[PDB]
Amino acid sequence: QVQLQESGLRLSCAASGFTFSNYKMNWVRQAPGKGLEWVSDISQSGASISYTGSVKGRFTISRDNAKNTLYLQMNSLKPEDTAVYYCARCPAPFTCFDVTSTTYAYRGQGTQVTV
Amino acid sequence: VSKAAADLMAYCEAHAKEDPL
Amino acid sequence: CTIDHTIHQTLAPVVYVTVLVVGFPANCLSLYFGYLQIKARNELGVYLCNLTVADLFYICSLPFWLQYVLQHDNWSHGDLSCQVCGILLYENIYISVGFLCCISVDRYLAVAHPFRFHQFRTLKAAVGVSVVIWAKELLTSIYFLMHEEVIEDENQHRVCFEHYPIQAWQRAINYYRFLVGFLFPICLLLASYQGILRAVRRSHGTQKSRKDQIQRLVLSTVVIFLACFLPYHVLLLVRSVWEASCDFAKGVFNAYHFSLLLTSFNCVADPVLYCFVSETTHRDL
Amino acid sequence: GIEKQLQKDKQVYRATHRLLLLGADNSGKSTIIFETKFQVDKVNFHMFDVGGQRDERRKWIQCFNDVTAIIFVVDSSDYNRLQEALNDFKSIWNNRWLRTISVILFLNKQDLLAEKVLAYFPEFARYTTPPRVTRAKYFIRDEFLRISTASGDGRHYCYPHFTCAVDTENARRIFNDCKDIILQMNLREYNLV
Amino acid sequence: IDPVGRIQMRTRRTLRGHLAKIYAMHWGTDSRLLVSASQDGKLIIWDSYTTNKVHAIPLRSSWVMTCAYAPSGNYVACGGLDNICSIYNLKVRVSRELAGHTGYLSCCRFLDDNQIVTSSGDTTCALWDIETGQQTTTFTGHTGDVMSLSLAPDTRLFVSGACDASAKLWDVREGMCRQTFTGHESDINAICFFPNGNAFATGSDDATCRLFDLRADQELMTYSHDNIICGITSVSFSKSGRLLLAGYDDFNCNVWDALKADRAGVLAGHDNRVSCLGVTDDGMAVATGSWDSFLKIWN
Ligand SMILES: CC(C)CCC[C@@H](C)[C@H]1CC[C@H]2[C@@H]3CC=C4C[C@@H](OC(=O)CCC(=O)O)CC[C@]4(C)[C@H]3CC[C@]12C
Repeated sequence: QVQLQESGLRLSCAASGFTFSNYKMNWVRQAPGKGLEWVSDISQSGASISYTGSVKGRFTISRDNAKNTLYLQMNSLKPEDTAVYYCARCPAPFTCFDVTSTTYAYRGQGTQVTV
Repeated sequence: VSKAAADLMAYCEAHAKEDPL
Repeated sequence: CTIDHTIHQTLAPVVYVTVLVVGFPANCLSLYFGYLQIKARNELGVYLCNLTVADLFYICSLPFWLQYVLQHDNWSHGDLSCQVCGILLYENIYISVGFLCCISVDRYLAVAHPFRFHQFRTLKAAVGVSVVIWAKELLTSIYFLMHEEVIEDENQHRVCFEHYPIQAWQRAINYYRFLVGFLFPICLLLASYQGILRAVRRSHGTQKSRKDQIQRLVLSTVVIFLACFLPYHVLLLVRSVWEASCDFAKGVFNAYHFSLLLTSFNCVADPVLYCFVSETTHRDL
Repeated sequence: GIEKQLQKDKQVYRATHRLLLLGADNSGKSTIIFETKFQVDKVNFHMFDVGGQRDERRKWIQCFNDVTAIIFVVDSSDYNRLQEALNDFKSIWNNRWLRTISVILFLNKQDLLAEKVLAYFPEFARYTTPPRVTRAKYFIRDEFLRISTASGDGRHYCYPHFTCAVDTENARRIFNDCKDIILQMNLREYNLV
Repeated sequence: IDPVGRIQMRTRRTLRGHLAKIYAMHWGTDSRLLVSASQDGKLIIWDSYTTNKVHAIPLRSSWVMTCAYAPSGNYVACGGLDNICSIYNLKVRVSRELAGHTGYLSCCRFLDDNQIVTSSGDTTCALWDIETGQQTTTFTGHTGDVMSLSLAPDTRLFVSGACDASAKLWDVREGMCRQTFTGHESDINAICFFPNGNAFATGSDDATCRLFDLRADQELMTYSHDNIICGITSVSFSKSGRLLLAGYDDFNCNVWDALKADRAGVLAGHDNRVSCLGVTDDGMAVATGSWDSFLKIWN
């Protein structure tokens, strides 16, 4: 039974019920009154990293497979970053379609961040 | 779980005589 | 007219041996891959299999000619063997030429006109054209079998399929042979491959890596055909035009027979150029 | 007489070409599950737009594995949703089942983009064309083409086009790009490569 | 226990009459006639012994995800991206249409001449009355799209697998969920009922199978391997429940051993993905379709 529990400014994700390293992770926010927006992703081993242009150069992502946790080291925030933050895991291993979906089944309940 | 496993093996062994594969 | 035929003994047997050994297996492999092509709906399998069968028929003859060369240019079997082997050697190259032209035209239609001529390039058309091509083989085979006087002798050894000086009917048939079996096929090949290269370089989504590889392959195939078949027909025509004496015959002998020994490498070049280059058989091979 | 009918229908089958239509709500893809049929130069094209399903596409998208091409329509005048469209294109391009399918990309709403420009992405500052509207057009096109060329070089290709609302040449473009796709297939099929 | 050992089977018949990829197939209760569905809008009823096409039906919609054979042999059904279930009479005339679903139709199975159970990608299942052509019940527990279903031998329950890594058991008469099982990490693609009716098997995209027993309420066996990195497209059990057959996206089908849980065979004869997989009613032959447009029968 998969479960992603977030906490947290430095956000941390707790993952359970599956192998952490074979999957590609993401960062999904949900600002008030708008749909879900993709922020950052990192490949299986932690080599390829991509960002939305808005947070380019500001937010640093790194995965820790040994402790099975995902981080988003964020600094110099703006009021526009106030939103709920969800941790997403697109479904197929060894490979990312429905992460920013209205009802996606493989992401956490999220943590409200207010600036 | 042991009971369920035992019943499953019992069924498989009991109907093994008429399985053409 | 006595001739010094030492070129046979010196040079012909090694060419026969190398061609035979290197070519029988390659043609077997090519026939196998062409059959695999037949299983799908691709028509190129028909033409590839017909070309490979013609090459195998040509290869089958070489042991007899090698033995004839080995026993000092003397035929020791019956005359029927001489006629069949002479046909298989001299007139069996044009079946391969015709099937090369078929393959070229098929590729041109497929590449330059993708949304057209779907009925023309179907298996039924392939088999129709293949039958029509073998019909000419039968016709010419009968025509040549009619001339039983195809074996002569001087110095008490028998020469098969050669007259010095050239006889009247050989002179007559050499013009037809040159024209139809050389000059029109080369026009067809050049035209079709120029069209293919035009279409490929005009392309939009094909990468520069392949755009040059295709050109290399096309130039290679055309050049190899030209090299294998040009000197033979030039020398054929020179003999048919000028040779009317024993001195001229014994003068040209070596050049004529050397240019005739080049024509036997087509059976080896054909698999390489038409089956093994394709990537589908690359990993299997 | 089943065999004769089946042979006739098989002959009919390969004569026509299938297409998949993809895009967002703001992208005017309907004016570019419904079925559309049109014809150019006596070749029949059948375009399908799937709209009766939920918003999860990772399973019913596999039905279109063996289509001739995909038509991807983008509304290029909206800067807000442009990153969502880029993510959508990146997901489509790298799928395992769509790795051999070529994409015809339509950058629609060119008049709106021109009007907006004449009146998000920080790399646009140090950008030069390969005049402001031309720079913006090619900046967005290159944003898509970076994703296109980052992977899958041999297998498939992306054909970009600029489209307006009054454009009437879209069918010709689909015809030409499909012709090129089929040429690639025949090249690989007739031992030429 | 005594292991099964190497299981060697070879293609006996090959059926070649389909233009596009095969998506579903189903056997008849006679163990001789089977129906198959292809994405080219055709529904062929074959004859395995001779390989003769008993029928051919053109469908209005080309994309069909499933097909079914009536247990009485007098009807068939099929559906797909049109969100309808079409039922054909075999007196071939389209006898009815069942239209109540919102997402695509993923699977369907006849309960009787008058009833049929269907699942859709809108996360629900339904029970129909064919004579009246309207839903009688709905089953609304799943969170993701339902991919497969399997009727119990008594026909009073069934299980369904969804794109949420979970399964559920339903009471047809009561219309209420009974249980839930969560052992997988990704979508469930196939589900089957053990012959005795007190278990089921499941194949998923995490590249594993698992066996769940209703009474114990926990996964017993886990059929996986360290070198398989593809998903599972179909599963099926044998007459005795001793061999579990599973199709994969690696173009091959593996013949697992349900109890020992160690692969005992392979069926490698398809050039593309193995989409559908069925075992005969009297357990004499196995049919598999693929995205290569060919059906093969193994014995
Ligand atoms: C009597 C001896 C000395 C001469 C032997 C040579 C010929 C009679 C051969 C050589 C070239 C051959 C031609 C080469 C190519 C063609 C085209 C071929 O048709 C196609 O290419 C059809 C299109 C397709 O293949 O899809 C039909 C046979 C034909 C006319 C061949 C007929 C027989 C020819 C003239």
